[PDB]
Amino acid sequence: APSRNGMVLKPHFHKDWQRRVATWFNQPARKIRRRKARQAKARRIAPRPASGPIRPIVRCPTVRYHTKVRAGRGFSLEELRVAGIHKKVARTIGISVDPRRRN
Amino acid sequence: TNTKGKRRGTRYMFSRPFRKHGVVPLATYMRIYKKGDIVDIKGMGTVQKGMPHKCYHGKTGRVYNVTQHAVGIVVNKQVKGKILAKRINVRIEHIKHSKSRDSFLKRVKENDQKKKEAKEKGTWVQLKRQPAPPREAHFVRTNGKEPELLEPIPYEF
Amino acid sequence: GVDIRHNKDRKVRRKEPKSQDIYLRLLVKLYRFLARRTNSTFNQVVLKRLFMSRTNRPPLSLSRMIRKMKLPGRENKTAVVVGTITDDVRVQEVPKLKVCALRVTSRARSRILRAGGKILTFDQLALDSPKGCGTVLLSGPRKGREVYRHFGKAPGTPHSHTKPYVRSKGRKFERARGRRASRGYKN
Amino acid sequence: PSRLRKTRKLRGHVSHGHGRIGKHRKHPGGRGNAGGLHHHRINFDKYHPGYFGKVGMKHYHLKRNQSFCPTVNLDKLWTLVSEQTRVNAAKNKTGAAPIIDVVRSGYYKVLGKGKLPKQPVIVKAKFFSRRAEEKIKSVGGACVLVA
RNA sequence: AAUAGGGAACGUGAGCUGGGUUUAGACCGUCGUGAGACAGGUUAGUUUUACCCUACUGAUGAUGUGUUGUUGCCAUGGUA
RNA sequence: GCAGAAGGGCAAAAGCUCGCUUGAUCUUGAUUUUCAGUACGAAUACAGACCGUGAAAGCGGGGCCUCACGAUCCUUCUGA
RNA sequence: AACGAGAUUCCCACUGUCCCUACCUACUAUCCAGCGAAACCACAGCCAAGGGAACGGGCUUGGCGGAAUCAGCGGGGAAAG
RNA sequence: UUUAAAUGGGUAAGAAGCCCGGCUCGCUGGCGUGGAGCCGGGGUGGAAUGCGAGUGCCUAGUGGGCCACUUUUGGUAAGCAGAACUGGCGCUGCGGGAUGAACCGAACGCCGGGUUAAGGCGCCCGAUGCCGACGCUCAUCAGACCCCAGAAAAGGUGUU
RNA sequence: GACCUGGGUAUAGGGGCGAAAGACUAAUCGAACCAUCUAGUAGCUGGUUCCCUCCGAAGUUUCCCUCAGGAUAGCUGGCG
RNA sequence: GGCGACGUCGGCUACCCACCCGACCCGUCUUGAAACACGGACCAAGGAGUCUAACACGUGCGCGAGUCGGGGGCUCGCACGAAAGCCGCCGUGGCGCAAUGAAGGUGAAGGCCGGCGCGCUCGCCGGCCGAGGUGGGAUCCCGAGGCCUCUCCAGUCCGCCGAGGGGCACCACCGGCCCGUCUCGCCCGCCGCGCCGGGGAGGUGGAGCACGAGCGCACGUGUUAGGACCCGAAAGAUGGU
Ligand SMILES: O=C(c1ccc(-n2nnc3cccnc32)cc1)N(c1ncccc1Cl)[C@@H]1CCCNC1
Ligand SMILES: [Mg+2]
Ligand SMILES: [Mg+2]
Ligand SMILES: [Mg+2]
Ligand SMILES: [Mg+2]
Ligand SMILES: [Mg+2]
Repeated sequence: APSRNGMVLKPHFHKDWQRRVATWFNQPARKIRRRKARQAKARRIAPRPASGPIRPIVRCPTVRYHTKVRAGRGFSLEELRVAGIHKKVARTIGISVDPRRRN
Repeated sequence: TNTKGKRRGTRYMFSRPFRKHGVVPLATYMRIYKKGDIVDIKGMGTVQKGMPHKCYHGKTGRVYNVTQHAVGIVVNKQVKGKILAKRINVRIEHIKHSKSRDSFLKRVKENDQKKKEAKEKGTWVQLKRQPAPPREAHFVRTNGKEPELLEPIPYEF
Repeated sequence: GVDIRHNKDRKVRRKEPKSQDIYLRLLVKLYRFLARRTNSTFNQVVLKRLFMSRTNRPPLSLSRMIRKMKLPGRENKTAVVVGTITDDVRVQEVPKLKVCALRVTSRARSRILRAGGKILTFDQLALDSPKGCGTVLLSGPRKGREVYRHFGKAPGTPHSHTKPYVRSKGRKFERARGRRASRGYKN
Repeated sequence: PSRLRKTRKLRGHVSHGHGRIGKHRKHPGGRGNAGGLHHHRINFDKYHPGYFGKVGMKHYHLKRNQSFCPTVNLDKLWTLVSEQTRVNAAKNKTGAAPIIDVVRSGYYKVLGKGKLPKQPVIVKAKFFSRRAEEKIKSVGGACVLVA
């Protein structure tokens, strides 16, 4: 059953897998569902911006990626203090606030 | 089954045949082998230290290495499905020169000086050797006497 | 009856190309008209390289070309290569060599034409030279693939150099007995 | 495509391409990699020497971010920049040398390889091999380390 | 008078009989720690179908001779 | 006679006595033997080290040679 | 001792167990009237010798062969289950 | 076991050679030594006969074999068990052996002509329906074509 | 008479029950039946559906708790 | 050149019959089948090498030191649209371009000239280049010489060209280089003189280098895992009547 020169194989099929299969025959039908969940949410609220609030500037935390810069989670909580805006008007101004963040 | 051993079918072929026992004659050591000298293998039985294998008692090879007491020889041992150029380290006693290349080396050397001898003589000498030709029409003589009649003898026990 | 052969009487080479490429079929019909009428060989070598498969027409790099044309005797000849010319970046300076090939890439044919070369295909070669006189015919490294380094004696016996198939080159993958004498044996 | 394959071609031949004698049954030699030690030994070896046993030290929870050093050797070093500069930084005036930093291209280490051309270079990388920097300090170039 | 030796799927079970062998019950002896074993022994133990073709034994017959009947001959085959 | 089973080998010897002695030591490869031309084992020539012997050339990395032995995992001990 | 649809041997009386079979009756079988299955089935069915997968029905060489059948019959079909 | 056959096995029958001339070397070392190495220069017809050869890839099927001369081992011996060389059936018809896996010929597209092979030529059955040639043999169980399907010791004034 | 018999009730699968035979437990018992896991595994038998054209073998080596099988080489084809 | 109708002339099909010769019944295991080896009464329809993943190799296509949008996003509220089109400061990411080592780690260029420090086998310097050499190697180039109605005057040519040159792919070899260990050895460097780094020359281990050839997609073949070509048990387990 092993024959001339080839690859040793470990396929993970000894476990019964014909019950836990997940066909994606609806992955178009979810994209046309979650554009309506945006288009009837982009006009639903306001001339407030879509694509969420203003997100911070964040540097990636590993030796692999610390040369590039990522959008993060929220202003740490002294940027609200240095720029001089109260911490619980900041999320209804439309700025995203991350409470537990260090600087 | 049949005891896959070294030195097995060699009651007769690793022994001095007769009246030739004792120490080896010392001309066997005063031989000069170079990288390329074609040699054959005939293993002696007094010098236990390098004798090749019973596959090689009588197979003619060619030197590729010379050492302080042995000679590396490459030979052709027939295996089942093919042959193999195999290389063997044989001691100096277990071989000897091969006289199978004398009657090429002399007949090229009387085809060099015999080529240029006919070159300044002006001919087409045909130095290439030919196989044994059929008997050209000879001519016999029955000088005086006449052929002796013979006939089969009668049966006796 | 006749003999006891095991048959090689059917030759096995290519005679018509297995690609349904209608443009290569307009270059077979050009050259096998010129192969049997040239009374020479350069067509009959080009005519069988248009038959060959995708593997046996390897991608000739640019820098193999401009090295084999710097020999004494190739100074203004027009290099012909059956196969694709891809540019290298390891060389810096490209002369104004003139080539003639199927499918030079987009970046290579910039770098040939900007330095003042000329590229061709095999239809403005015939008009220039039906004999194909004054050319060097090139081919890439057909044994350059990673397939050919799997091929050798067997990846187990002495002096292997055969790169045995593993699913990941790393530790505890084919490195325990068969590779070192402290565990098991060494090949 | 069921036309082109073999089970149309072999439809009518009784044993269907698996012998009258072995008569291919279900699993004659054990399922999968069965018997790599015993009866498929000659096939598990010669074709996979090294397959059986420990070889190294454990490193529990290795993180694939700290062995991260993508490597340029110098023959790919001029093609990180626009070629409009390496002709421009080769104008005979002075040592007008441009920076070429690999760490804004995705590389951390400059390995050695021969045949660098004759322009003066300064290279920002985190790691240099000692063959590589003497391939830069021989073209009148410098080697500025940074991280 | 003689109590000759033999063969025919060790002739012969849809001919029979079951006495022994050779299932399951049981007893004894010897062997085995034991379950049990024993060409050692004993007792108790379901024997299926022919209506198919052939062979055969009988029974009407059949062709050919114009229909039909009476009296006959005998090729052969059996054998005291 | 050569320790032992046979076969081969051996005479200022491979035997028998004598005198020293640790080469039965460290080390990397190549090759031979059964072979699929894998592995263990055994064996062969070498090479680098340290030595022994001999006055010396030399010989000596176990037994005169053909058999005397054993993977992964695990345990143990040693080595920079 | 008694007892036993227990096992074995002998004796008396008895008898178709037998020597050695014969006859008679009833219900079938048999035939007609009516109703009417299954078992099984490559093709089918005469024999001797030969060879053959060593014991055929079919091949070889011989012997030979008449329609369609009924009542039986248990040699064969290495019958059928 | 002194000797030692036949058959068999190895090698060789040229340019990949041969010769001359010169430089490296840590090897060897009385010695421009020895030996390898390299560079340049000189001359192609070197036994027969036949033929196009080389090299890489992937991999199905198979892993129950038997028979024949010849040489052999067990066995009293076998259509027996085990071998060696080569052929053959298996996978393969056809002609012949009456019939048959394997013998003797001979190998196959479909056909018309001609000829032979092994074999046969009383009639089944194509062909001696030849003025075939020479001798032997009579059985009250004649004999009658390799494998092959029935025989010996011994004996005869049966006959040459 | 340690007798036979109707209905009610109790005991349920490694469990019931047995004056003991591995009997009986819904024709099923040296472990009942019904459903699912499950289309359970099978080195083992049975089968495996169109035509032409080309090539066309193997029963041996080595190893295996191997001897009805597989691996490896051998032999084959296709591709170049 | 000849012969001839209202019933004749040719011609056969899945037609019947008669004759001669040939001919044992088919699937199957098997060294061996007609078997006294098994299955097969007949006929219709159903009825058995699939799909998914992974790999390997061959071929085909596109791009090519790179390739790939498979996942999201964009376009109006379109049937065929669950399609197609585009994104690129959507390339994150896969696989490849870089191997070796247990691991810390380290990580692939020599050549030619000249000048030199005892040119001392060690070594130092600038210059030109630049993938090393040997032997084969299709092809291409030079090619002495020849070849046309008369001999001397010249042109593009052609064909046969002896010899010679450059040499693709590849095959064998020699050298080099990178990494792991081992023997021998001397030198240098200073974010600071140390049980510090760096190097050398030999010999081996490596799935390496020596001007890269891969990715994507489709198809075939083969192997494995999945009920895995279809059919088949004695069992085993849970949960119940
Ligand atoms: O009835 C039968 C009977 C007889 C034969 C079969 N067979 N045999 N093979 C057969 C194939 C198909 C059909 N039936 C078949 C079946 C049953 N009995 C019987 N006889 C003897 C032994 C066994 C039994 Cl059961 C009884 C028992 C008591 C006496 N009265 C009769
Ligand atoms: Mg197949
Ligand atoms: Mg099979
Ligand atoms: Mg009468
Ligand atoms: Mg049959
Ligand atoms: Mg249960």
